[PDB]
Amino acid sequence: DVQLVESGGGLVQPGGSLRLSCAASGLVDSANVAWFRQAPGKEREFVAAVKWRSGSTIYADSVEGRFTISRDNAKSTVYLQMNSLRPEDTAVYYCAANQWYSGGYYGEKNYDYWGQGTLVTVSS
Amino acid sequence: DVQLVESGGGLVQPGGSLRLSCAASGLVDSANVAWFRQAPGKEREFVAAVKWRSGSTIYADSVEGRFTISRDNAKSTVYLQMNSLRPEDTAVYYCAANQWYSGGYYGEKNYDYWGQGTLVTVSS
Amino acid sequence: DVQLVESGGGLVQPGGSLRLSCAASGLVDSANVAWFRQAPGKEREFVAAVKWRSGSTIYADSVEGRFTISRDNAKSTVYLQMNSLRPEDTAVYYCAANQWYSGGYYGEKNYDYWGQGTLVTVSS
Amino acid sequence: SSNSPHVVKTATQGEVNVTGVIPLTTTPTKSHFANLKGTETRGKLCPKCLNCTDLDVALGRPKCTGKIPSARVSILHEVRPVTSGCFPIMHDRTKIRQLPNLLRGYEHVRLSTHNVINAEDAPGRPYEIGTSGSCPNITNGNGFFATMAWAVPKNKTATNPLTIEVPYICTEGEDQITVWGFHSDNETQMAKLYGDSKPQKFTSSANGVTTHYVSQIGGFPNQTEDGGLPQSGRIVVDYMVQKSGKTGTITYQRGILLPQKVWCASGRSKVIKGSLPLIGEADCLHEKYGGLNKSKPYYTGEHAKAIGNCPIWVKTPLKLANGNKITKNLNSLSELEVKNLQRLSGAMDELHNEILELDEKVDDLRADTISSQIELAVLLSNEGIIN
Amino acid sequence: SSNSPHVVKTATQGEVNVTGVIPLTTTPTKSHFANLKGTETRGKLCPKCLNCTDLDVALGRPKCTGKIPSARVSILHEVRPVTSGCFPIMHDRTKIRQLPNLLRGYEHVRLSTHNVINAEDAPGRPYEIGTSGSCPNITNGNGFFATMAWAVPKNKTATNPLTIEVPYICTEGEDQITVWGFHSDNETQMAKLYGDSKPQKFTSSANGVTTHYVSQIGGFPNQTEDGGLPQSGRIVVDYMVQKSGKTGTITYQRGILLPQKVWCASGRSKVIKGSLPLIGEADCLHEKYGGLNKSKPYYTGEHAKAIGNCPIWVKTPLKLANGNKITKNLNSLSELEVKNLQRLSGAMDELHNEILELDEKVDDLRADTISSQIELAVLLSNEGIIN
Amino acid sequence: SSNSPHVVKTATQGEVNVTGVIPLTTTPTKSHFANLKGTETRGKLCPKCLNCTDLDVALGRPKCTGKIPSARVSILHEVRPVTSGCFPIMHDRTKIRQLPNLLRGYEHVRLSTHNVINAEDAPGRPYEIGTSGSCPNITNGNGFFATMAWAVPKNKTATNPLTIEVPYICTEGEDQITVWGFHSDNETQMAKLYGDSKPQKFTSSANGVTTHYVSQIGGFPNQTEDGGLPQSGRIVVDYMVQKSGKTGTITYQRGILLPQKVWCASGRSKVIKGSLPLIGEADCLHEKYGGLNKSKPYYTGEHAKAIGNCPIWVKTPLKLANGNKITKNLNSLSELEVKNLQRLSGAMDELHNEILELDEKVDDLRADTISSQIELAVLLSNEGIIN
Ligand SMILES: *[C@@H]1O[C@H](CO)[C@@H](O)[C@H](O)[C@H]1NC(C)=O
Ligand SMILES: *[C@@H]1O[C@H](CO)[C@@H](O)[C@H](O)[C@H]1NC(C)=O
Ligand SMILES: *[C@@H]1O[C@H](CO)[C@@H](O)[C@H](O)[C@H]1NC(C)=O
Ligand SMILES: *[C@@H]1O[C@H](CO)[C@@H](O)[C@H](O)[C@H]1NC(C)=O
Ligand SMILES: *[C@@H]1O[C@H](CO)[C@@H](O)[C@H](O)[C@H]1NC(C)=O
Ligand SMILES: *[C@@H]1O[C@H](CO)[C@@H](O)[C@H](O)[C@H]1NC(C)=O
Repeated sequence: DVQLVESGGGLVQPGGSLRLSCAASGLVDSANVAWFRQAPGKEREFVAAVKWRSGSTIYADSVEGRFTISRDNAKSTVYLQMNSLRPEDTAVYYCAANQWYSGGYYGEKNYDYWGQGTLVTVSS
Repeated sequence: DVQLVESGGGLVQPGGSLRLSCAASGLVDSANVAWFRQAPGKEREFVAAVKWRSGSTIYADSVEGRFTISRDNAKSTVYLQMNSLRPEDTAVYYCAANQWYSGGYYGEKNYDYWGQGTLVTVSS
Repeated sequence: DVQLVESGGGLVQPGGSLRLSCAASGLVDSANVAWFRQAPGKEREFVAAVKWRSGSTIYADSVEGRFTISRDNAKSTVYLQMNSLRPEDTAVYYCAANQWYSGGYYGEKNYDYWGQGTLVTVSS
Repeated sequence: SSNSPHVVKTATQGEVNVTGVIPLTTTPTKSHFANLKGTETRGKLCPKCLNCTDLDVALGRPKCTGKIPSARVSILHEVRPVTSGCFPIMHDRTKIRQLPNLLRGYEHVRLSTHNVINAEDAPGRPYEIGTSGSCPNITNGNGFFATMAWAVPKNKTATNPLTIEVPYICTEGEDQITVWGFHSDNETQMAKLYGDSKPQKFTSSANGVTTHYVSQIGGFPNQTEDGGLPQSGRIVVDYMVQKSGKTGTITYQRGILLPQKVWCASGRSKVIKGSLPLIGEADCLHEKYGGLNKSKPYYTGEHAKAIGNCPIWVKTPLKLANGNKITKNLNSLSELEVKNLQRLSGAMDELHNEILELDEKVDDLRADTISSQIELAVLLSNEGIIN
Repeated sequence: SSNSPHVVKTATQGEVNVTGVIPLTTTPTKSHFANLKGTETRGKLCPKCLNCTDLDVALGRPKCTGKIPSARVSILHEVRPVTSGCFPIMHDRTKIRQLPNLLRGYEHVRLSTHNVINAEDAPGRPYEIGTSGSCPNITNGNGFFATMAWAVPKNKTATNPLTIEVPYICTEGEDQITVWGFHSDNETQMAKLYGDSKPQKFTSSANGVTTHYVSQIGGFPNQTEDGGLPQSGRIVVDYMVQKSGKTGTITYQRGILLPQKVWCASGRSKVIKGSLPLIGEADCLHEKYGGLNKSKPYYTGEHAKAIGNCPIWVKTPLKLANGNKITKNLNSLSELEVKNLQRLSGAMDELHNEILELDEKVDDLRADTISSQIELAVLLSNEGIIN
Repeated sequence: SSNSPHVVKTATQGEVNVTGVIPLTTTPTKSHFANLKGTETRGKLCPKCLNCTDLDVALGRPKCTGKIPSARVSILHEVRPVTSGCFPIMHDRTKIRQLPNLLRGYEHVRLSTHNVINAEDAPGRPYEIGTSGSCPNITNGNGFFATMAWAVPKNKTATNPLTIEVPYICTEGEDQITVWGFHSDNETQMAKLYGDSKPQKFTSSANGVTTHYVSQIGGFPNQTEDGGLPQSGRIVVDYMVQKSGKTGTITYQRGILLPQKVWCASGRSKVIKGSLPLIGEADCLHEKYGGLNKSKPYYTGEHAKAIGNCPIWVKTPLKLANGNKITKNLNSLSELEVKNLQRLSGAMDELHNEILELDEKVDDLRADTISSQIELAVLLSNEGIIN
């Protein structure tokens, strides 16, 4: 099994910046890690994904040119850098991973290991 | 449902020309229309087909360089121009169509809507 | 049915050369012919294969650069030329063939017609 | 070309920066289901049959028998359909709940006009056709399902198993579905109605498929999905399908609901599962994204079954290099043709699970293969555009 | 190149005019079926067995028992095979009609030389093996099928269900098919033969597959596909397949046709359906175009299953640009290699319909995928030729 | 480039001489099976249950009941698993041998803590739960399987068939497997125990799947796979699976082993067949090559199912032209991504043969398709490198 812990949440004014972190232990050279978010009253939606080996990035249209994902296998952590936040981004973010390549990069059934969650709130 | 009516049949000497017509109402931007013919004592054989949207033409080997197919979505009709008819072309022609792409362009199972029929006779 | 007979076996010192032969009668223009070998106490392993029509050669890694395969449809025989033999090559070789292309070129299930076998011994 | 914030992939040179791209992918959003444009879409089995479900129509409810219009594309909404209320039925002891979904897969569905069996001449006669006022006919009164005949013997004795043959009673090329069952009650009531108080054994054979059933006498489960009337007994209902020209055999004992009007159907209807009601019009019907209108050749998201003028699923956001050659390559990629994928229309969720699992496996493998082919085509196209 | 009435498609530049093409497609024409060149093709099950069909050989008719030659490629001609005349059989009440098609899928098929069960020592003894002169043996006289033993008790009483175990009686690695059945007549005759006038119940288990049967006493359907002799009763015949080292169990009552000589077979034979007789020689056997001789790498028409040196289906008329580079990649397109498609050889038309539907679905999907790959290859090739 | 003993294929120019290649294929060697790196691999069902097999755990042997850890990847080692000794069982008369392989396919497997049926209140009461000292519990004494209750009536009379309903007794979304059976002995012993000496008839229905069984009285086969104790009788054991929220029905007579603690499981576990013990660590688990460590993107040999960080099968030894462009597309070819293949996890070898044959056909067709795609990609890559 692997451990996923998320840190870096808080409250930020709309127009600033924020960075999330996720520490994963036990990943192999074929793993994939992704970020999710769940607005209140809605289901989790794909945000971004990066490959643990080569570092190929997949970013969803809603959050592109603004979000970015990267990993550092030396420190065994994956980051999510946020720029130009808007009040529609307030949700609970999650860290997900799987050992080997699955049917697709989108959806919840493709990823197997799930993190507890962090709270991000945007307000003026 | 769509309606297919064929007109323009008759008797023509061998070596002349003839044009068929077929009016289709209710076709969508992904439909396909084809022409058939059935000689007496034989089964229907593919003659031609054209794309209702892009206008790509598929001609059977027996009819190439002599037949041609075209459509006019402004008038909602599809034509079949015949050149250099020979006494082996005497048959009953049919107009067929389907709503979306199917397994193949040849055969009767792929097409769903069937026109009533027209009689073409070639003799000296 | 086709007939496969192998000839040319014997004893050779390590560092010499040897050529095998296999006469096949009844092959069609889509057949495949391959050579095998079985060391004492082991299972048969792929050695080489050639196309009966085009003459495309497939060699296993242990036998490359040194072995070579060729066919002569005029004489209806297939040859196996051996160069720089080593004492690990001592085994019982076989001639195999099938009529049409099967799932793969490696293994015994793909080939259907089996030759009786020949004995090759390498010693100083 | 020169430095720019837009990057594209190539088959040979890999990542390359270009001054502008043409997106080819879009992530749809879940929406309601709409009528398919250009095709009559089947929702409810009998839309003009009011206050009736699909199982009520399939079993032949007295007050909502009607013509079933033909349809090429159909929608499955109830994985476990329910009745709207007639004589109580043990729904879970047989495969009867999947009969409406089986009829849903046939393009032309109709009910026979003549009885395939004369119930008064069946073995075990003399019979009187009993009836109950649980579900009434057009004029308030006792009735029963149109596809069965509750045969109550006039002579009240126990009988050995009896055999009857079900002939093919409609046009060739139309698979015939025969609906039958049996009735059970408690001890004294069966002793008064049929003359015996022991469980009865039933079986039926068709195309080599054989089932066996034994009735229950005593404590019954609470009535469910019925018009509320205190009934001490309840019935078990099954069905058997016969192909073209093939007859069927039924063995039975006291308390048989003999078939009267069978369904025989022909054609093939594209079945995709979803939810009611159908609101509006849509170019494509996606099994998870609802009614979608095609706007771009490809889409990214959760791959599933679709029917109609649908885009093709891909796994990553593809882009086309920009900045007449570009226009020529855009139509070529937009004009690729891939056939769509639907349910087997003959494999039931309750009965055939391994076949459905293999079907979804094949679906995923095809999705991956087509996605890889599309990605290769896009790399070739934009590599040609750059050069 | 320059202006010309010949056009060729390209992967990048699309349509372009070329001064000559090399066609790669041809539409075949339905023809008779021919023997496959280089392979012994199985038509009739026993060609040297005269005046007997496949169902006559499978059941072991007295006057046409013979050796079944081995074959790698086989032809299916009768979807519903019939008998040429012996004791009347209720064909449609079981799955017996598909036994010849099941044996058709095995490369090596042979009949056992020893009885797998000693009929005189079976439970319910003493037995006397009755026989009827409906189908006679080599010398005109009473006979019966070689795979059964009609056991008529010497003591005429009713019996409770009895159990017998069918052992594995041939070489390991060969699936064994056991053929058995039961016999029924009208009331007085069955009372005189067996001592009871009530229907008898039969069942059998093998590899977890269980069937149940109840006999009929009284009105019988008219005799069909039998040597015309007035018979007041008839028999029901079934079969079970046992894998390697697995035994089978049979429960029975009065009127049992105990198995004597079972079929056990090994190997795999490619099965494609068609029509008899086989006339001539052909490189490829197409399921709809008959015996075809390969002349060009690709063909256009109705795609179906094929065995042998066959071309590969495409959806559109492909052309190769012309006018050593052209010859260099002409063989490369001609040397593309694709595996063939055949029937499952274990899925029966009558019994397994959903699996066959999934098989046709995956066949269509593979046809489309291979056609797309071939079209892409041709566009790449002629684009390279033009440049 | 110039003359050299290294040749590479191209999509357009065909064969060409290059001054060096980078091999991309390697033929592996059959090796033992190792634990999958990064994933907990399931070998034995209960590793901490000593002196017990998978069937012993599945049937609930008295001295080796324990918690079954959850696993994502599992290994199948016994195609026909055996027992390590308790009351003798007729293993081949039902489908019981495949129950451990069925539980192997579920990620989370656990045993219920409460009895789903109160055995003393079942129809036919009063019952006394008999037991035999063939397989003992923690303290040396009489015991029985934890998933059954051998109900011996206190009143010794024959009975008509009785009905009991098996409710859903665990969390929703977990398929529930109910294990039951019946017991038989010889004539005098059954007359002393149950009061009747006639064979008893049993049946069970669940999700439309129905089975029928008749007991045997008399000569029994020799005891096998049991703790050696001279016992004149033996039991038949079966199981039925119920989906979410669906109950089951069982009809029975004297000598019923009523279910007590059912298995209900959830999730999906990747199942691949192999051999024990698991020795060491391996990146990939190949069904025929054992535990393999990935070293090159592609491999040549006998294609089969694999789980993990595995290479992709190709039919011919591919080579990449050599002598930053070469490195640029070396990673691109190494970064191709294909979904892996496993067993259906619900299709049993003994029961579902046609489905498995279709599965292997689909696997072979996909192998060929991906091999062709990879070859085309390699030709495009090295053609670009040469130019
Ligand atoms: C309706 O049911 C009543 C009940 O007795 C019966 O008398 C009447 O004939 C039925 N009418 C129709 C049209 O079925
Ligand atoms: C059986 O059903 C009848 C039908 O009304 C009911 O009156 C009776 O109470 C039930 N029970 C018994 C034991 O008769
Ligand atoms: C043929 O049948 C007759 C019928 O009585 C029998 O006497 C004879 O032995 C049989 N011969 C063979 C060779 O089966
Ligand atoms: C029963 O079969 C026998 C056989 O010949 C026949 O004579 C008789 O008429 C049949 N019917 C009855 C009622 O016995
Ligand atoms: C073990 O079996 C004996 C047999 O009589 C019984 O008395 C005892 O209660 C059982 N103990 C447990 C823990 O099952
Ligand atoms: C039946 O089983 C009992 C159990 O011990 C045994 O003693 C007896 O010999 C067996 N046979 C008979 C005919 O009772």
